[PDB]
Amino acid sequence: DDKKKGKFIVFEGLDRSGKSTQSKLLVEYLKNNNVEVKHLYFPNRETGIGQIISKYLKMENSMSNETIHLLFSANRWEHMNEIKSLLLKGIWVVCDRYAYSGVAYSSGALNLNKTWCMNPDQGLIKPDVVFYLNVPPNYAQNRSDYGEEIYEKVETQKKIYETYKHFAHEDYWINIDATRKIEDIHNDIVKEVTKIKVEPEEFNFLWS
Amino acid sequence: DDKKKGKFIVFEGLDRSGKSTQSKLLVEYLKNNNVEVKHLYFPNRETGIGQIISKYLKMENSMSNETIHLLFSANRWEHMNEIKSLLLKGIWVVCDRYAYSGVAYSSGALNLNKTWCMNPDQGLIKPDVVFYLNVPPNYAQNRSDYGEEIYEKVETQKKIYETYKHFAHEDYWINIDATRKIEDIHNDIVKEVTKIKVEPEEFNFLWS
Ligand SMILES: Nc1ncnc2c1ncn2[C@@H]1O[C@H](COP(=O)(O)OP(=O)(O)O)[C@@H](O)[C@H]1O
Ligand SMILES: Nc1ncnc2c1ncn2[C@@H]1O[C@H](COP(=O)(O)OP(=O)(O)O)[C@@H](O)[C@H]1O
Ligand SMILES: Cc1cn([C@H]2C[C@H](N=[N+]=[N-])[C@@H](COP(=O)(O)O)O2)c(=O)[nH]c1=O
Ligand SMILES: Cc1cn([C@H]2C[C@H](N=[N+]=[N-])[C@@H](COP(=O)(O)O)O2)c(=O)[nH]c1=O
Repeated sequence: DDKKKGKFIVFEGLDRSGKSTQSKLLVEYLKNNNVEVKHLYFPNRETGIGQIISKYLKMENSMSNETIHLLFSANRWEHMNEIKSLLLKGIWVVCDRYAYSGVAYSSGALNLNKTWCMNPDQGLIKPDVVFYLNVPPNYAQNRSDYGEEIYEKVETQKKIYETYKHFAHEDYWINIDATRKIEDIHNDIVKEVTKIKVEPEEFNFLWS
Repeated sequence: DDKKKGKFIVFEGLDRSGKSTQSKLLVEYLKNNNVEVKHLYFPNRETGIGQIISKYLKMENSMSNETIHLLFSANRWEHMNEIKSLLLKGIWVVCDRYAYSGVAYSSGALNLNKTWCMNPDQGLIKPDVVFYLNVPPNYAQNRSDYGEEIYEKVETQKKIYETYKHFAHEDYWINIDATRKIEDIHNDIVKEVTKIKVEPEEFNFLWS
């Protein structure tokens, strides 16, 4: 028996838009209602690949557009095992950033070619739902530690914001106004996650 | 002015089939007839990525099929700059292994999905010609240091040999019997490379 028992939820969004904050809250909420959950995020900067992705973002190095893109996708693929497993077991996975981030950022910030960009992530496990913490490009420039990494320039974030729309109208995509109080965002999130039916199912894969 | 002045030639083939030997010879031959040439090979195991690709082959680590595949492609992309440059300048590039190796090996040894496999290498510079040093899967098991790396098992090489055929009938593909004396292989190679017209041209990209 291999059906998919856990639930896989992804947060997406501009930089400094509260992805962590909201993923932590969703996690603790679920912990509270007795649902085993594992928090992951992407990129995972601890693996070999991650380490390279990391220097790239911190501008400790440079690499061509297509290399870093590929590196990002690879990084997700090295977690498909863990994820299938948790999900097989009934552990929900709350993830922050996934392939959506890949296409969005590469195609927006590095003028890559949307189909080209999706291609390598194609076949990755599809999540049950994506929460897009929607915020205006200039909004987050105020937050905590903005500007400390390669893509954290208003002009660039404006470019990215437009590419996120490439999923904006997709059934699993759930826009969320993220310019509000933390607990307002949190509650919308919960209301939507309760709508969910649990029930073992079959896995689905990007980009269906 | 950006037209492509050098010539780009790729050697392909099973393991221990004399790719190096023949690339060295072609290089020295060209050096002899006053043609600037830069020898490269793939994977390049010196870069960040390379280092990971390396442990993989030496079985010092493991990674999922799709990760290593992606890592291989990425590795080629980090050389598109160097290569375009040499070629722009009129430096010929003799390369040993390219995308053909990628599709061939991943799809054969790791049952990946041919289109999936080609997708990430799509857009890489197309070479002028591929010399496929054709040898039977059991032939090379005798050579120098066979078996010291992950794919060097007759049963696996048999699997790969069949996937190389995925280009076998392509105009740029040039089969070469490689079960012969070194200098016979060398001469066929030269005869074919002389056929070439030099003449600045436009670049072409896989997978056209
Ligand atoms: N709704 C909010 N209102 C005010 N500050 C916030 C809000 N959400 C996040 N922050 C703050 O902004 C910074 C970025 O939040 P974070 O969740 O780390 O963003 P992301 O994970 O999307 O990069 C943090 O210091 C956090 O405390
Ligand atoms: N035509 C040949 N006849 C006999 N031995 C060969 C021939 N070609 C290569 N070898 C030997 O086999 C080994 C593998 O050759 P190499 O060019 O390194 O293969 P590849 O680069 O394709 O892995 C080397 O030790 C080389 O000396
Ligand atoms: C996961 C992923 C992230 N990114 C970018 C988005 C983020 N922008 N910045 N800085 C950065 C990820 O770092 P943070 O998720 O910790 O904010 O990587 C990609 O370009 N492609 C990807 O596939
Ligand atoms: C360039 C490339 C090589 N390979 C394999 C072929 C070779 N098989 N072995 N062992 C190995 C490359 O090492 P050598 O080219 O030095 O023989 O990597 C791939 O699987 N994908 C690739 O994209």
